[PDB]
Parts: sequence; structure tokens; C-alpha cells
Amino acid sequence: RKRRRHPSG
Amino acid sequence: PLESQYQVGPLLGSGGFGSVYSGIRVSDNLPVAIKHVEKDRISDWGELPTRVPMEVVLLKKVSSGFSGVIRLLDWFERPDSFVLILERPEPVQDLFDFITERGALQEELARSFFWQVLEAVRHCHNCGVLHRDIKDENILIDLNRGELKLIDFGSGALLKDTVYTDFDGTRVYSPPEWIRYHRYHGRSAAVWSLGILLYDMVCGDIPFEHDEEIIGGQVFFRQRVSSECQHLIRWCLALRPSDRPTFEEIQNHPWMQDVLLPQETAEIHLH
Ligand SMILES: Cn1c2c(c3ccc(Cl)cc31)[C@@H](C#N)C1(CCNCC1)NC2=O
Ligand SMILES: [Cl-]
Repeated sequence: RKRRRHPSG
Repeated sequence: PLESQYQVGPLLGSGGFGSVYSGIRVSDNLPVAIKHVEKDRISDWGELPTRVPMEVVLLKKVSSGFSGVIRLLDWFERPDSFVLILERPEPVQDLFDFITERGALQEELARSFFWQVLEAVRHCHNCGVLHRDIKDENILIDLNRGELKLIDFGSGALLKDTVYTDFDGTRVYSPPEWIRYHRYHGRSAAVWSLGILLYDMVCGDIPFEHDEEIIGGQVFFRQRVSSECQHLIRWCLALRPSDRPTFEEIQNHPWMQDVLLPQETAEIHLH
């Protein structure tokens, strides 16, 4: 299962 | 004059905000981070007792010897940007990368980290600052000291007791009342993001990716987690903002008892 960052905004 | 006083090194990160570089203050070789914030992407502006990004106002307000929050050392204005000089721990890893590499954290480690984040956020609130972007990407681990540092005040506001109707933090850490109504109170929204963060620590990723999950009210545990920890998480992630704990109630929760010291944390888990 893919873990990712999430940019702000 | 900026360019004379800091030796610039490698790019450390970039995105919507701008770009941040590794640096050394030439004066005394102090490790710094040099953060370039483009004027075009600055939404909120404040005033120091000139016109600056709100980020600079909030950083000045939380600035202190207390190491739980990043220290702004200096700042410069250029034609099309601001340059922020931040203290840089060495060696350092952000909490996002730490969790990616290590997976789901042992509860003892998660307790130590989460406690330190609580103390950092309480510091901000005591100084009149609401962070609005609490997440693992915005937490640095001083690997030698076992001390965590809250960074990235680029979405923050002055703390107030009335509703916020603006938000530019991270959506997956944002509360259901924001998703549904575009309205939230600062503290209860903060506690929601801390719930997300704690789940992230003990399960190895955040619980929700989609709006429907955020508002749905079910917390599924994908990892083996103690009942006491589940209880705290689910309390922080109460759908109704008034059902969420205060910071005091979080730190008095039975899961939060007998926290490791930062130095013990480094010895047992980081060194
Ligand atoms: C690697 N890095 C970053 C930041 C850092 C701040 C200080 C230090 Cl010593 C390192 C930093 C943030 C910025 N700019 C942010 C800004 C955006 N959200 C994550 C933190 N981006 C980074 O890449
Ligand atoms: Cl930052």
C-alpha cells in the first residue's frame, strides 16, 4: 500500500 | 547582507512554499536552513512592531530557547522573495521519512514523540500561534538528542477563539467540519490533526486519504495497537469537535503515562 507525502494547500 | 553571512550548501527541499537549502553561518559555523519564500505564494501578511509574511510574525512569536519549535535566527527581504534563516539540527531526519523507513513505531517510541509534539503545540498556543499544518513532514528529529522540532509555520495564524473560515494546511490532516462546512475552531482542529499524527506513528501511515473517509467516522486499525492507544486516537478523531479532548486531557490519558526522556529515547531507539 502506497504511502505518500501530501503538499500543503 | 545575506550572501556574505551564510555559506549555501545543497538543496534540502522545495515545493509550493519555495525552496530550502542547507547552510552554515560563516560567523561561527552554526548549521542553518535557508528558506526562500516567493512573494507570489504568500497569502497572509503581518506587521512586526514592516510588512512581512505571516510566517515571520508567527516564528518571531514562538522564538525561544525551547527546542520543540524551530528557531528563526534571521530574515531578509529581496525583490521577489523573503529569505528565512532557521536553526538546523545535525544529524536530522524528518518524521515522514523516519516512519517510511522504520514502519509502524513501537508504542514507547510513539509515546515519546507524541508527547514532545504536544509540548511543542502547547508552546505555540501559549505564544498566541495556531500552527494549522501539524503532520509528520513538518516534524524534525534531532537524532542525537532524541528531540523533536515543529517546523513549517507557512499555513499558521494568530490563535483566536472564534471560527476560522480559511485553511491552506494539509487536507488529509484537516477535520471533518472543515471538509463539510469550511469552518473550524483552532484547538479542536489541532487535536484532530494530532489524532491523525498518532495513528500515523503507530500504524505506519495516516488513516484517511479521501474526504468521505475523513467525514465517515470509522477508524480502522491496520496494525496491532493497544486498546489504550486506540482509545486516545479515536477520542482525538471524534466527529464532533466538542467530543475531542483538550491538550490536558490528552496528556493525562492513561496511554500517555511514563514517557521516556528525550535522551533515553535517543539511546533506546535512535542511536
Ligand atoms: C528538509 N526541510 C524542509 C523544511 C525544513 C526546515 C528546516 C530544516 Cl533543517 C530542514 C527542512 C521546510 C521548509 N522550508 C519544509 C517546508 C514544507 N513542509 C515540510 C518542511 N520542507 C522541507 O523540505
Ligand atoms: Cl519551515
